[PDB]
Amino acid sequence: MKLNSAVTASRRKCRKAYFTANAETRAKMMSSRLSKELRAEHKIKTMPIRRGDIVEIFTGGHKGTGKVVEVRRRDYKICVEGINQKARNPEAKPVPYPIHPSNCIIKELYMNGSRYRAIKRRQERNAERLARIGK
Amino acid sequence: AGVQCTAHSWGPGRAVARLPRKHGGIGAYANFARGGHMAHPTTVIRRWCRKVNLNQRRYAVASALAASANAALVEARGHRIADVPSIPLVVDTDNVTKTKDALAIIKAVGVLRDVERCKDSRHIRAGRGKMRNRRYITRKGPLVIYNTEDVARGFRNLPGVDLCHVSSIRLLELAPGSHPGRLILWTKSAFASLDDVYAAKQNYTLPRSCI
Amino acid sequence: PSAKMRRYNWSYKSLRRRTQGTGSMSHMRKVYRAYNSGTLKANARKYLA
Amino acid sequence: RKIRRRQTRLQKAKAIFPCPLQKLRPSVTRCSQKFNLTQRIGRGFTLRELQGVGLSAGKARQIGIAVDPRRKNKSEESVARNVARLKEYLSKVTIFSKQAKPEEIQQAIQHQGVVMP
RNA sequence: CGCGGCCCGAGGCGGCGGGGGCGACGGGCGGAACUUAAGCAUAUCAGUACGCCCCGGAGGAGAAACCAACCGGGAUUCCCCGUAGCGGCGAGCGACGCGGGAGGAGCCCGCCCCGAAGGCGCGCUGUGGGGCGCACCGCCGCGAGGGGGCCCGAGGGCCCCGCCCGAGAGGGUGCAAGCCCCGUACGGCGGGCGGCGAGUAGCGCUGCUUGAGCGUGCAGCGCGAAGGGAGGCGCGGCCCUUCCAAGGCUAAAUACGCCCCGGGACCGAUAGCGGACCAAGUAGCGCGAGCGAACGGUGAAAAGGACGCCCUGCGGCCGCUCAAAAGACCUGAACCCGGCCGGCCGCCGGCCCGCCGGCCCCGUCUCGAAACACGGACCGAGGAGCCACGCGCCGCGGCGAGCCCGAGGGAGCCCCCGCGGCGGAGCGAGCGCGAGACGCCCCGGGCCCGCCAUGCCCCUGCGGGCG
RNA sequence: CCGCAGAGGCCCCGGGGGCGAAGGCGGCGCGCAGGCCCCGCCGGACCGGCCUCUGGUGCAGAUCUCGGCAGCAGUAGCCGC
Ligand SMILES: [K+]
Ligand SMILES: [K+]
Ligand SMILES: [K+]
Ligand SMILES: [K+]
Ligand SMILES: [Mg+2]
Ligand SMILES: [Mg+2]
Ligand SMILES: [Mg+2]
Ligand SMILES: [Mg+2]
Ligand SMILES: [Mg+2]
Ligand SMILES: [Mg+2]
Ligand SMILES: [Mg+2]
Ligand SMILES: [Mg+2]
Ligand SMILES: [Mg+2]
Ligand SMILES: [Mg+2]
Ligand SMILES: [Mg+2]
Ligand SMILES: [Mg+2]
Ligand SMILES: [Mg+2]
Ligand SMILES: [Mg+2]
Ligand SMILES: [Mg+2]
Ligand SMILES: [Mg+2]
Ligand SMILES: [Mg+2]
Ligand SMILES: [Mg+2]
Ligand SMILES: [Mg+2]
Ligand SMILES: [Mg+2]
Ligand SMILES: [Mg+2]
Ligand SMILES: [Mg+2]
Ligand SMILES: [Mg+2]
Ligand SMILES: [Mg+2]
Ligand SMILES: [Mg+2]
Ligand SMILES: [Mg+2]
Ligand SMILES: [Mg+2]
Ligand code: NA
Ligand code: NA
Ligand code: NA
Ligand code: NA
Ligand code: NA
Ligand code: NA
Ligand code: NA
Ligand code: NA
Ligand code: NA
Ligand code: NA
Repeated sequence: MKLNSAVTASRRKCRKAYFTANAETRAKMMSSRLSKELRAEHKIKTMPIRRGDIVEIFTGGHKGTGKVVEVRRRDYKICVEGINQKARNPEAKPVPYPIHPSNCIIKELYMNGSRYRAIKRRQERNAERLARIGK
Repeated sequence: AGVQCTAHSWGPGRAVARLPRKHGGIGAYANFARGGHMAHPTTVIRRWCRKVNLNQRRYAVASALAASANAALVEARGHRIADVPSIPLVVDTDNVTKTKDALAIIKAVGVLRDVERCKDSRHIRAGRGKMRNRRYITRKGPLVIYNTEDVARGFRNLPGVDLCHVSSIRLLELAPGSHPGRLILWTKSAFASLDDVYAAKQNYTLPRSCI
Repeated sequence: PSAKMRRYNWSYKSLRRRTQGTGSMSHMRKVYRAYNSGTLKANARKYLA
Repeated sequence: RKIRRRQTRLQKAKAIFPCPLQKLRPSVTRCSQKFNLTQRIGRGFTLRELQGVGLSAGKARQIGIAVDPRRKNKSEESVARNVARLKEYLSKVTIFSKQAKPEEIQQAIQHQGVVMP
C-alpha cells in the first residue's frame, strides 16, 4: 500500500505519463532481466537494453536467440536479427518482428567504458542498502 | 454549461417551433435541444452529510461488538471459522514486525482459511468504476484490535486484514456492508483495556440487557 | 489611438478571444521560471541586504 | 482548516521554546445582571494590581504578563483577586539566564493552553 | 542712470521617478430597469447589473470624544448564537450589545523647553534633541521473490507444487500477473506645573442614504465656539456614569481566479467545457460591434495485399498476408431498397387456413370527436416535479424535567471534550402581578392565576388581607 | 412490485469468462402483467444473482431537437441575347 501522498495512483495520470515520457525515462522503462550467470558476475538483476547485446526470447510465438540490431524507443520495441515476419517471396529483404524487452533475457552485454562505470555505480549503492538491513 | 451562446426565439409565423435559436437557426438552450442546459442542473449546495446523536453512535458500536462474539452471526456473515478455538479469540502476540511471523500466528490460531478465502478472490470489477480508480475487488477478512503493541507492520500486507486501535474503533469496520458479525482477533492488552475503555466515556451507561 | 485598450464586461467572449495568455508571453514566462525555481529570490535578498 | 491551524500552532511553539504560547491574563466578572456571579478571562492587568505586586509594565510584559492600562478597577474585591493571581503566577515562573548550559534548557517543559484557567 | 541683497517668475543641463497590462479576491465613486405588490405612483428588486478610477499578496479596519447600568467590561478583524424596529403599518425589509471561540501588540506628531548641537549649496517662516518638579519545500538515490505439464495466433488461462512482504497502491507486457519490466514499503543531504488639532464641531434650510422611528450617516449654502462629547422621544433646569473629536503608523487570526500538485458513490463522444481529432476561439459568416461549427476506435505486428490469367486501357477473376480480412478499416440495429424462393390483402375469435362473425384514427380541450376541430410522412438517439431554505402535521429511534456531532480544541473522515438555545408559567398596552381541589383515558362541571369593576377589614397605606 | 446506472457486502478450498463476456439476429418456455430465462447463428473481452445504500432512473405525440432517409419520379425542368 502506497503512503506517499505526492505520488498519484490515478489510472488516467499513470497512462498519460507512460505515453508521454521523455527520452531517459523511456530508456529506463525498457529493461530486461539478466541471466543467472551474469547475475553472479555482477550483483544486479536488470539492465537497460542497448543495441549490440545478445538476448534469448522466452515467451511468445517468436522464441529464439539473436543480436539486438535496432531499438524503437517510441514504441517500446526492439528488433533482433533473425526474428522476422514470414516473407511473400524468398528474394525480399526481411521484415523484423518487433519484440517487447520484458519478455527476453540478456545473455551477454555489449561493454563500454560508460557501461562499466554505470554498473560499478549501481553495485556500490545497493551495498549500502544491504549493509543497512539484516546481517 | 449550455448558456454561453446567443440564442433568441423566432416568433410564430415561420412554420417552426417556438424555442430559442442561434443565428443560423440551430435550436439552443432548452433541455430537449442538443447542446442546451440541464432542466435542473445539479449543485454543490446539496446536503451531503447527516447528523447522528452521540448516544446512538455509542449504542451502534456496542451492539456491533456484542454481535461479534456470537459465533452463529459470525458464520452467517462470511467467515470460515470451523477451526477457530473460541469466540472471542484472544491471542498474546507480543510484537510482530515480519509478515512471516504474522502468518505463523494466523495458522496457529486456526484462522488461515479466512485469509486464503480473501487471497484467492481478487478480480476485476464489472461496469464503469474500473476506470474510476476502483478496478479491483477482494473479500473481507479478519480484524485485528491491539493496544500498546506493535503488530501493524507484521499484519499490514495480508490481504483482507484490517487493523484498529482499541481506543477508537470504527463502526464501518465492525459491520461491513451493514452486516454486523465480523471475526475479530484481540491482543491480550486490547481485551484487558477494553474492560475499561467504556469507563472513560463520561456519564455514559451501557444499555440494559433484555430477553 | 486611445492609450488604454477597449474592454467591456458585458462580453466575456471577446475578452476570451484577445487577452494575456493568447500569445507567446515570452518575458513573463522567463521571469516566472526564474522565480519559482531559480536565483531571482537570492539575488533580491542580496541586493536588499 | 483544522489541520492548518494546528500546524501553525506547533511551528510557533517550536520557535519560542520553552515560553508558553499564551500570556497570563486577569480574572474578570461577566457584565450584565444575567451573568453577574461568574468569572471569565480578561484582557490585561491594571496598574494598581501591578503596584500591589510591585512590578512595572515593562517588567510585566518582559516575563509574559498582559497589561491593560485602559481598564480601571471598580471595587477592592477585584483588586484582591487579581493580586492573588499575580502572586501565584510569580511563584510558579522560572527564568533562564544567558549563562545556562544548553542541556538544562532542553529539560524544560512547555506549557499548553490557558496559563491558569 | 547703472549694481548688490531678498522675493516672485523663465529657458537649459544632470540624476532619479511616473504612464500600460491582469472574466478572481480588495478600496473609492456614478448608477438602472425587468420583476413583486395578483392593477399602480411611495415601497421592492438593490445601496445589485453595468460604467469610470486605484493598489496588494492580500486589502481594508484598528489602540475609545466605546459599550453599558452590572457584586460591569475594555483597540481592530473573523466564526457560532438571536428580534428591537422600519413599512400605501400592505407586500415586504431588518441591525447591535451581553455569552462561547480563533488570534492577540503597541505607538507617534503638533502644541511646550533648548536653538543649528541637524540629513550643512538646505534650513531660524525652524533642522536636530527633549516633559519639567515630587517620587514544511527542494534535491539525490537503492529497491525482494516461480517452476512443471496441457492447450492456444499470443496466456496474465486450466491442473500441481513453491517463494517474498516495512513492498498484495498502481501502470506496461500478443488473453485474469505480488514473484516478466517499471514502480510501491523501508533512507541521506540542503534549506505640583506646562500642554492636548477653527471656517472646525454645532445649529437653520434643502438633497441623498439607514432598522434608526421630531434624524442613522453624508453633503451644499447661511451662521459660527470654549472647556467639550455620549448615555436608541423632543424642549428648558439640576445631578450621576463614562470618554477627549476636528493630525498619523501598525503583525496575526479572514477572502480568492488564472497557473501547478492531489483526490472523486461525477460525464463517457447528440454526454462532459464552445473546444478528447498533429492545426478550436479554428474553418466559415457579418461594413462593424460581434457570431461561431463538424470531425474519436484496422491489427499482437503494416506483416497495407505474392504469383498467374484475361483486358486497346479502364478494370475483372484466381488466389496471397493474417487466428480473422478486421482491406481504410471494432461491433454494425431501425427506416428504405435489389436478387432468388414461397404467398395474396389489417387486427380479434373458431377451425383440418381461407371461410364465417366482430372492429371508424390516435393524443387533446370539451356537455358532447370518426369528424369538413387542432398536432402527427417514416426510423434512431436525446427529451420535462430534482435540489436548498422556512412552516404545519404524521410515523419511527435515543434520552427524559430535561435535552443538544455549535464554533472550536485534542495530531485518529467513523474516536474524546465542547456554550448559547429550546423546554420547564401564565396573563397584561404598561407600571407589573403570578397558579393545586377533584380525575385509568376522553367530554363536561367545579375551583385557582392574570386582565376589568365593586363591598368589608387593617399593619409599613392609591399599600396588605378577605369576599 | 417489474426494469435502468452506480456504491458497500456475500457467492465452502473461494462467483461466471478465448473450451468464448457485453451487444446483435431468429426461435421455444415461464409470468395476469411490467418482464425474465434458455437454445442456434454472428461477435471478440468482459460480466452479475441475493442483502443494504444512492439517483441527471423507464417516451408515440410537444408546428419537439439533432442525424438519416421514402413516395412523389426517371417526374417538373435544362424558352432572353
Ligand atoms: K456543441
Ligand atoms: K436600496
Ligand atoms: K373546443
Ligand atoms: K380551422
Ligand atoms: Mg452540455
Ligand atoms: Mg454495461
Ligand atoms: Mg529633464
Ligand atoms: Mg429577476
Ligand atoms: Mg405588478
Ligand atoms: Mg402577474
Ligand atoms: Mg403591468
Ligand atoms: Mg434595502
Ligand atoms: Mg492596512
Ligand atoms: Mg525491482
Ligand atoms: Mg499488473
Ligand atoms: Mg486630540
Ligand atoms: Mg431606503
Ligand atoms: Mg435616556
Ligand atoms: Mg493584516
Ligand atoms: Mg462535445
Ligand atoms: Mg385469424
Ligand atoms: Mg368480417
Ligand atoms: Mg391540452
Ligand atoms: Mg380553454
Ligand atoms: Mg363547443
Ligand atoms: Mg378524439
Ligand atoms: Mg430515449
Ligand atoms: Mg483481443
Ligand atoms: Mg448519473
Ligand atoms: Mg420517438
Ligand atoms: Mg421534360
Ligand atoms: Na494607471
Ligand atoms: Na504584484
Ligand atoms: Na458510438
Ligand atoms: Na478491440
Ligand atoms: Na362516437
Ligand atoms: Na387550438
Ligand atoms: Na400536418
Ligand atoms: Na379535565
Ligand atoms: Na447475448
Ligand atoms: Na432527466
